[PDB]
Amino acid sequence: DFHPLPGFVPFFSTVTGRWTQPDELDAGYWYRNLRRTVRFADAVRALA
Amino acid sequence: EVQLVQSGGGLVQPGRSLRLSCTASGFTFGDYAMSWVRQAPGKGLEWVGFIRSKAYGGTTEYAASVKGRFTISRDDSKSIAYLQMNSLKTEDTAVYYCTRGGTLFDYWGQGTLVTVSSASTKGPSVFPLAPSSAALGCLVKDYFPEPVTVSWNSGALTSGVHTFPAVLQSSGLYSLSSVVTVPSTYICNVNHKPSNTKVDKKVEP
Amino acid sequence: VVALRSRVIATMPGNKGMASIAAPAGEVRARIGDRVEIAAVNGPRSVVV
Amino acid sequence: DVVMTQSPLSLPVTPGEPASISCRSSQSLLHSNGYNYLDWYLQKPGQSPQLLIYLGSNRASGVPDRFSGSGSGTDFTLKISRVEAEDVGVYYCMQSLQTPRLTFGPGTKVDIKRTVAAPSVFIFPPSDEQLKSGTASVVCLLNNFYPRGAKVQWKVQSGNSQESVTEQDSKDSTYSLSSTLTLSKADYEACEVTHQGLSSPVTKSF
Repeated sequence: DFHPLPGFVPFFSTVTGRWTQPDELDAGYWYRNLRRTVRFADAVRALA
Repeated sequence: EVQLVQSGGGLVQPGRSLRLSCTASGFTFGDYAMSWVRQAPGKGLEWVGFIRSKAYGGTTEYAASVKGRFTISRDDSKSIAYLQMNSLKTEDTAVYYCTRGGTLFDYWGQGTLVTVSSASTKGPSVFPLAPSSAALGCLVKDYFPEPVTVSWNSGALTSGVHTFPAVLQSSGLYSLSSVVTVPSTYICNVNHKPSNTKVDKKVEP
Repeated sequence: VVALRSRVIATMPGNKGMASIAAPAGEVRARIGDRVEIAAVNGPRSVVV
Repeated sequence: DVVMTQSPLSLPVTPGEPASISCRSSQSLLHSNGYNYLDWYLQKPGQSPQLLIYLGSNRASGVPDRFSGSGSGTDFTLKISRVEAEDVGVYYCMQSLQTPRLTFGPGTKVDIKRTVAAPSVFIFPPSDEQLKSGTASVVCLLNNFYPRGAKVQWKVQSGNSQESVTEQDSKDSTYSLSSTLTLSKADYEACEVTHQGLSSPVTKSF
């Protein structure tokens, strides 16, 4: 619906390269989570 | 420690009796003089009356508005205070307080809802609120008793939300209006626990 | 959202399991699509495909 | 006669500032024993009150020593060194010199100090299905105004409107009013506030 809603703590969405995007709100979010690689090497390098 | 916890709340119509008991523990009961105060909803409180200690003996004072109606008794072996309602009328619809002293009300119990209303438990008449062109709301008319919580978007919207207090009309029924102030077609729900009347509403200008 | 996620995982899971291969990070990153796409590249030691 | 005791009402307090509340007495409350006979109480919004000061200056136990007070033979001053978020409620200047103890005073509803806002006057005609249900309730909703010093007028007069104000919130520190004009069937064929937020009356009708 076109009305405001509240949120919660920010997580780090890591699909695109490292953990840089807070969250993708696009309709292809589930698509990129299931198809586009997390590219974890960079993500875990930035984590460490 | 000390606790003057009360008991004896309920829903009555004018002309009958009600029980109010104040539990005393953690001190010698015969040393302090029991008093009782009444708190009208939304405005200031008022001393109902008091009883003097047994060692003093004395008498019992009550307010000028409760002469010949309310009596107070006390006992040490069971250490429970007694405030008695007889011939209740409308003004008695208020939360009463158990106070620990004739002139120094040095301790105060939580308070019990003593409600003397001419209505009985019924279902509410929820009425929406059409904006001019703004804020959107929905009235909750003709509900009894208070027990009602009103959320917007079924508990999803929390910013700018209201539950207006209980409204006292002469019929004994109550009114509530919940409103949200944000430009835009919202969902507001009212749940009356005693009547189980679950009302969902859709509002448009 | 919950209905969407449940539907996506229920209607077609496929037959793709998880495995690890010994390929360099940039070398294995070239595997895109074709049911051979990497699932989690993890340096040049071993990578999730 | 009965002692006239009226503390100055409406003392807003914002966290982190020194405030002071006075009180009045018709004749002296200072007795021959050299001690004053007025008590200080704060009424919790939502549950039971507690004791601040007795003897006019002697503080009670349990409460923190912030609740300081003193006074002259007639003039009294519960002189509160500071206030915080939980230091919001209704102060009662109850004197203890001539029982019976019926009147505690109108009470000082105290709140968080903030700059004067603009009262948002929202006129709301009643729903049409209400008009066929047997009743009618036009509400001139007022939101986000502070302090509460306004009453909703009803022209085209007043007398069928009720008063349903709430308490204060935390993050916004404002108030809202509900003027419910209960109405009947045939008389359905304008609301005003006089709040300090504005100067000129603002007229909007159903």
